[PDB]
Amino acid sequence: MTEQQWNFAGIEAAASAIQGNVTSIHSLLDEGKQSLTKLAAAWGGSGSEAYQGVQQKWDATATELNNALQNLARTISEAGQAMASTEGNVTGMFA
Amino acid sequence: AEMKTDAATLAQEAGNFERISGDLKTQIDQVESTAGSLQGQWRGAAGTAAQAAVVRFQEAANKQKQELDEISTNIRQAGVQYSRADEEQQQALSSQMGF
Repeated sequence: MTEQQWNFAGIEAAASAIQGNVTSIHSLLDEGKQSLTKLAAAWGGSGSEAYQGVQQKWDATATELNNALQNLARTISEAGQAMASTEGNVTGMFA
Repeated sequence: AEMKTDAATLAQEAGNFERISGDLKTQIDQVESTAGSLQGQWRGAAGTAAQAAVVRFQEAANKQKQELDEISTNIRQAGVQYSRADEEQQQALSSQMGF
């Protein structure tokens, strides 16, 4: 209360939130990716370099945020997984 | 197949996309915020490991947020600005929409 900087009941579930949020983007991307080709026409055809630059640009930042999410949840999830468990038992050491 | 780029099809895909973009952004923001609690609690390694992962992801969040809107708008520029324009029967109930 004194500081909402990070509530125990928050940072605790925070990780769990990252996981769900991680997968969310995992699928979301797959969801939008479908609209990419379906919207490709919006770029004036799907066989146009235009839509192409969008595809790569999509997958670009995509995997970028997807990976960052994984690597993030990889060290975050441990919050209530390892971090909580005990020191030295964090992914850092434990495979 | 129904159409190629027909504003009808695009709108059909765009409208479905906007949701993905929004949600995607919603989830991203969720992490960006949630991570706040993480970076606010760590004990070496897990700290920089995460804190960093938060930086990379964060900086990437924007990158995505950009390609999200840009793409979400790319449809608008495609010529998709009239699809759900079915307010024909709107003013109808509207009249009976009050007391």
